[PDB]
Amino acid sequence: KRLFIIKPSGFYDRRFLKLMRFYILLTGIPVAIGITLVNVFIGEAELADIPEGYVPEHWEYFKHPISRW
Amino acid sequence: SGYTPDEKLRLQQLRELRRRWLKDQELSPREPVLPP
Ligand SMILES: CCCCCCCCCCCCCCCCCC(=O)OC[C@H](COP(=O)([O-])OCC(O)COP(=O)([O-])OC[C@@H](COC(=O)CCCCCCCCCCCCCCCCC)OC(=O)CCCCCCCCCCCCCCCCC)OC(=O)CCCCCCCCCCCCCCCCC
Repeated sequence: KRLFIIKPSGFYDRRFLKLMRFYILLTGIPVAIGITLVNVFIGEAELADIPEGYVPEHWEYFKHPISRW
Repeated sequence: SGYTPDEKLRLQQLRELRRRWLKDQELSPREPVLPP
């Protein structure tokens, strides 16, 4: 026969975990999608020689677009 | 040898109370009233 199981309250831990997951995901799903879209459509730069008489900007010495920005 | 009158009487009273408590720990046919 079904008896009652005396446990401490699980409402508050569960609510905390849902809130933490919610906020972390709220801002971290857009970042994951943005990094994917950048990596797929923009991509990294390719190594090239410095053309004659040309002087690159300081950010043009890095290959990843996010690091460059 | 054995219990004293007060010992036996108190064990009987505590026994009745404990059995009522254990009986009332049972769930009714609807207890887990889950919300939608
Ligand atoms: C969580 C809730 C609770 C809380 C928990 C706590 C959470 C705390 C979190 C706190 C916040 C943390 C924030 C940190 C952010 C850090 C971001 C970062 O550093 O990015 C790094 C990095 C960024 O890349 P990059 O260096 O900028 O790019 C370099 C290249 O240019 C790029 O190369 P590419 O452009 O050529 O590649 C293409 C592109 C895209 O690639 C593709 O599209 C294609 C991929 C290949 C697919 C091929 C098959 C698919 C198609 C086949 C079927 C269709 C075709 C066939 C159909 C017809 C069939 C007939 O690649 C990607 O975009 C990869 C995805 C990147 C996602 C990054 C996400 C970071 C999120 C940051 C915030 C964190 C939020 C957490 C929650 C987020 C939600 C999860 O991303 C990764 O590291 C991804 C890791 C991949 C790992 C591969 C697997 C390796 C496993 C080996 C080890 C394990 C072995 C076993 C271990 C032992 C076991 C026993």
